[PDB]
Amino acid sequence: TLRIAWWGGQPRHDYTTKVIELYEKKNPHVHIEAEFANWDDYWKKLAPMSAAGQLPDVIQMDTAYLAQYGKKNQLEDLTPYTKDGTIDVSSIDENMLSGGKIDNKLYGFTLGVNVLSVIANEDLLKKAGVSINQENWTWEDYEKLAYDLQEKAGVYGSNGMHPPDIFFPYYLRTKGERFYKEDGTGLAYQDDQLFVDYFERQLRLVKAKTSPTPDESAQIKGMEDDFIVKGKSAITWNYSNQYLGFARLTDSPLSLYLPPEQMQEKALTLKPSMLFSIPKSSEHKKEAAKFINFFVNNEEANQLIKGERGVPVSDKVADAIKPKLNEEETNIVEYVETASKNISKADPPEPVGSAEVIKLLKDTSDQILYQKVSPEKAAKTFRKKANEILERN
Ligand SMILES: C[C@@H]1O[C@@H](O)[C@H](O[C@H]2OC(C(=O)O)=C[C@H](O)[C@H]2O)[C@H](O)[C@H]1O[C@@H]1O[C@H](CO)[C@H](O)[C@H](O)[C@H]1O
Repeated sequence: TLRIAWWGGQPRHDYTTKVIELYEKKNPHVHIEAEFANWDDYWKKLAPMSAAGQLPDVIQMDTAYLAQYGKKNQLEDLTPYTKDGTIDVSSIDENMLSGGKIDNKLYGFTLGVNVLSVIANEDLLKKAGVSINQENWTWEDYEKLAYDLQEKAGVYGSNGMHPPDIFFPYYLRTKGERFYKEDGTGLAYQDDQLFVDYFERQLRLVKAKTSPTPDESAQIKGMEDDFIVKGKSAITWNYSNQYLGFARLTDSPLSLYLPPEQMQEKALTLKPSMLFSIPKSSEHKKEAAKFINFFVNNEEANQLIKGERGVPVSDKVADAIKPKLNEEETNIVEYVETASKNISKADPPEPVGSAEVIKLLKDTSDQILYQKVSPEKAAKTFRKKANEILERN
């Protein structure tokens, strides 16, 4: 019994089932049991599963949790499988796979590459009479756009920039700063005004009713109820590949735009979108590795995936599936190519303590948006606690 688990929304679950069925057709001795959840529920269910020694054989993994699992003896080093050809890396440049490495070991195999984007509903932009001039626009331009969208189109100008552990670090990079120290022992940025400026802007957007309160965001059941899909927001902040799921769930014309203020500091990164990992507890490690190889290198399988989990890490596969892509699937490839004319290498995997820092920043953001703590005070409390968490590693 080969257990395979991932996070995502309905569009991802639909074709992943077909990829699994295709693997079983080609390998009829294999019976796969699939397990899936949305992002939040996925990590919540995975943690006590790992404590019980019951992780699935193939785990969809994120860089933000790679060290949390890999430095706590949960994950198998995949390097033997790349060395003996079980997972073929001949068409994968090793620089893409390094997003799954912790020090010397390969704890996750990168499945794709993506780039942060501002995704917009073109019909709602037109309703408000507004446009995005993506090459050069500023955070101030974005805030004005969000007010224009609420005042003139009656919709949000932000989906919430959720979660803060993605978009506050993006803001830091637009200002030439960094969230984590390279050694992982504390926060890199030293000027609390950066935190204050970011969360003051979030508070203004919420108070102007152009961005959701935490209680509204918590109501979102699954991807079909996300703001961009229901038309409650004209704007959503997501990775390039996530455009595809949205485009399959709404008829509205959606576009990918470069986020504000990426130009000067090359704030965007070519990020490992997600990974597959194998737990040390697995009784089917070789079969799990063979499934990973199939997922990344099989062209037929990738004609079902169509970049929904990121641009394929195999250049051979990524170019071979381009003729199969339709307009919306091609829009993502075009966006990544455009962003890549001014982009940075991804930062290494997040340090141990990332999982606790993520929740700390979400909790702190909630308190700011409910006006229970000022951004000035929260900057200080966040730094103190984040550094207490990180100094353990
Ligand atoms: C922007 C959010 O970043 C991460 O919290 C997480 O991204 C991971 O998943 C995916 C993916 O599922 O394709 C790509 C990234 O490379 C991963 O690190 C979230 O999934 C991601 O976006 C969330 O998307 C949902 C979509 O319904 C909501 O819009 C939610 O508010 C976003 O946080």
